[PDB]
Amino acid sequence: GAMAGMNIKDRTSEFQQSVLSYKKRN
Amino acid sequence: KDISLRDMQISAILKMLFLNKDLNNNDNITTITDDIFNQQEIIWKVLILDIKSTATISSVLRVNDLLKAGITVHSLIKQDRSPLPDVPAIYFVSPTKENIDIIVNDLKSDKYSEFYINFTSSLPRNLLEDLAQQVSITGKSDKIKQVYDQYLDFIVTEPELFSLEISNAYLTLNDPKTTEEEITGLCANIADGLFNTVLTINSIPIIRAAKGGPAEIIAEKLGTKLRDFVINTNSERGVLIILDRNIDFASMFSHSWIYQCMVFDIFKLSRNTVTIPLATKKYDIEPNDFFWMENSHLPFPEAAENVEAALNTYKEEAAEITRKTEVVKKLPELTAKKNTIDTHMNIFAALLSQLESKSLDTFFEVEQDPGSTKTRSRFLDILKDGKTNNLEDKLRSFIVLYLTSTTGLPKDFVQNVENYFKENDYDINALKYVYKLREFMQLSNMSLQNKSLYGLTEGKLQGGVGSLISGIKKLLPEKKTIPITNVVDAIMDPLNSSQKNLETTDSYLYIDPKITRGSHTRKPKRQSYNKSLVFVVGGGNYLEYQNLQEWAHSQLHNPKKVMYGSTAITTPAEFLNEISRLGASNSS
Repeated sequence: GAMAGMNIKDRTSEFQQSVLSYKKRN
Repeated sequence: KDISLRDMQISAILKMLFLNKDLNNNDNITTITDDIFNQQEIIWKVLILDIKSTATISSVLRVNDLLKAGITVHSLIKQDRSPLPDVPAIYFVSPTKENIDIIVNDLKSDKYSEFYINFTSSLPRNLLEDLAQQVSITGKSDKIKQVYDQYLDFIVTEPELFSLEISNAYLTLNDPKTTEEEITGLCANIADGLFNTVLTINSIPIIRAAKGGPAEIIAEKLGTKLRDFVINTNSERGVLIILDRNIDFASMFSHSWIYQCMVFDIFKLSRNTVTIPLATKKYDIEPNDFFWMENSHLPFPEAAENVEAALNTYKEEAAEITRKTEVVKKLPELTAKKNTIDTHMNIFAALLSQLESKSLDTFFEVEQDPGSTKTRSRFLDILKDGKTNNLEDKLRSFIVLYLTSTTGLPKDFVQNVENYFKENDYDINALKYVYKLREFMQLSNMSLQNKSLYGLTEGKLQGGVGSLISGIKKLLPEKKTIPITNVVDAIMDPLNSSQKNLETTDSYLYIDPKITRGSHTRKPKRQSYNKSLVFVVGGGNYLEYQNLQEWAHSQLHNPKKVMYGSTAITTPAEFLNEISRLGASNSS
């Protein structure tokens, strides 16, 4: 896109923040 | 110093092998110097690929490149892989339930000290949550250092040739059987492939596509994808031309004299791996093949010549070094250089063998005239000197003629020639469907305006011939533009284009992802463009690729970069099947 791709490519935080919600529930 | 599409993918791939390093910071180099590699001091890592992703890497990188990047070992996700608890791991795998599960299993198993999950295309929330939930109940979520959607879902064959590896698309898309759902799904994937390419380019192009068929659907699909991408960011330029393979079938069968095409044609050349004839020797045209990147776009003769000029300057180069002076050899540079030469050296040789053993220079002429009996005769004339290693080419040169004809083509040929096959018994299930495609080849050829402009081998070192290079060198016709080159030309360089080509492409769906709805329309506007991405939905060829590059590499006064690609780079032979399958199916 315009060096904004680096943004769309990294999903680590999104991931971790999910791992987290799944921990709080289970 | 201009970067090719392949260089861009190799760079993205390399950046990933460095734990997506340099990301979130500064640096504009392209292929890391060693003194800098020593600046961060890198450590060995395991690299896990999967069937599809290995096909993507092995196309642009050699094993030596991997080590040089810090990759010790590489293995498929599905193999039984022996543990390396203290070594890092970079997974570059497809976004699949199957793979994710295995990452979770390896994560638990403690197969590696860390995990760098990198997805080939893009992981869906659907599966992100999945992988997350599983990992959550592990006391090891901490070991997954990063998960990235890499958007590298395509193969880059030559410097500017790419494929979505979606075989048999023309069939799937035109088979009456095919669901109205299968089609939408297919288009959706192609739309993604493109998107994957576009993001690699790091340029949001203007989409231009022929209306009416698949190309449009895909265009509007990709339009919407790119539109959201621009939005979910904040709240010259490039062009992407999406065409339907219907624009020019003649080229899917044609014969050519340029080195690549022949190799691609006569020696099923796939994944930088020529296959010369059950007998089968295999030569690898490794990217950056000193000779190849110099004589690919060249006609057989020059190429054959340039080879013997190199084997000649090699014998010299090596003589000056002969004064001073997987196996560590005395002089790698020299051995490696001679060996690339040894490759082409007999590709040309084995090529001639193939040329003569089936008199190929004939079909090439039968197709350079499409007109009066002058050519009409030369054809039956050629199928009169019967053989067998012609059978396929026969049908092809015929189809070319039947399609480019520019005038009926006597009910005679269709009968007489049709006979020559049904009697020699070589299923002509194809010539059923082919005859329909004629009305298309005729409409766009009328709608456009073509502009123009072994020891025996070590033998031909004269700068002339061997009694066979003479005929081919004289038979060098008008490398006139092809239908695709015209459409690209008019779009990339409006001001210097024929009125016909401008008017024809003028009817092409125009869409800009940076704007919202457009206006009442997306009223097509002409602009010049430096770079363009050209995608044919339903089939790609070296013939069209070759054309497009020669056209681009001859543009003085505003040079152009043209990246070509299709759902799959089909072979005259393979495409010849797809067609006949439709003639078979389009009756029962």
